[PDB]
Amino acid sequence: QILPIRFQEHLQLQNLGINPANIGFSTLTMESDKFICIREKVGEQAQVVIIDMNDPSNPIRRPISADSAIMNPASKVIALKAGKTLQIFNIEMKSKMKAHTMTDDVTFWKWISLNTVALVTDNAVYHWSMEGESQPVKMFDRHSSLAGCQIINYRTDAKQKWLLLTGISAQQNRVVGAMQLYSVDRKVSQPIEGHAASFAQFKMEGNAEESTLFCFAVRGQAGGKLHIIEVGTPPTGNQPFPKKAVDVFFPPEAQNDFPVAMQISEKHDVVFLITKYGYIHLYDLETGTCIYMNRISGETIFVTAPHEATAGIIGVNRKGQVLSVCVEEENIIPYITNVLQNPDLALRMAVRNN
Amino acid sequence: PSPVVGQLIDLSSPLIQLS
Repeated sequence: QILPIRFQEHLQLQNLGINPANIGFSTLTMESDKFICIREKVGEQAQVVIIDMNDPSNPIRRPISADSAIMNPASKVIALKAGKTLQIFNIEMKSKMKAHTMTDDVTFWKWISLNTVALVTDNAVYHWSMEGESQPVKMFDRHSSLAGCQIINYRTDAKQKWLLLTGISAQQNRVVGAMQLYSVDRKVSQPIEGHAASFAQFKMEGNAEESTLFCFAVRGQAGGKLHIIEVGTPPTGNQPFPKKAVDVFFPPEAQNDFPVAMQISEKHDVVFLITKYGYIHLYDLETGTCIYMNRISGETIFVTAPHEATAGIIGVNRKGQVLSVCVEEENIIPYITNVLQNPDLALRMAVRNN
Repeated sequence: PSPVVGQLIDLSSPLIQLS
């Protein structure tokens, strides 16, 4: 009866009147655990439905003329775009914050920091800072391998020198993910087959600094795999991070499953991985050991975020459940002693975290 | 404009432990 995680259903979005046809990747955004925005169509003009996660029973509904809407991860500040026209608004103060019109249409965007929305067009990736120039700086041009792909994620490392775009497409009756990992310092990309990814900061024992880790999961033709590779130059005085590559388990009845989401808990150094069919996986960031697996959802959890109050992962499925999984802070070392029988990992979990 | 591509990370795990 001892579980190394803890489960929570925060809210059901059908309780707030959200029709499930607009509960999808194209219409629902969740850039952090504080807000959910949904674009709807009541009448023939559009609406946006903003849900405060600290007051979930009082949503607000404003009319819009935008094709996407993303709330800032920390304030009630909304970014809206209509093709090439981009705008950022303060909701409560009713104040326009900035605006820019592009030359190519922005097909995908996402806040990567408190100040920066990353913009993706059909051939390039831009960073649009709030406190900066008001023109978006071009970061890199998009590789040929990501052409004709549905762009699903963009993530950066903490100091924004390692950038990663992710798209998926259907090749040979399979959802093949194509990633472009870009280094700002050397100005070179690498086309990578991957499905879900995140960067992380990990301090090794015997190290004065942190190492910048790149973590990605993939289901290719050789099965499911999770890689934990250090990117960037290691500082002298620090040992290099030893490269990990472990298997990602899929059951025999789920050969049409693949990873769709990854968040990393920086407090506990734990990789959370969600698959398309609803399975959550927990890996240790240092060794890659699969701690725990369970199917937590019946529908596809299509957008995730960090859940900072519990240092976990929070997500929305297509039914409209807002679900969260985090490490149970009392139970995860009494799970690895008895149920997992890994005593060398369980007390090396204790020094750096507990 | 083409992107310049190369080998940033090694995805291969070695088949021999040379210590």
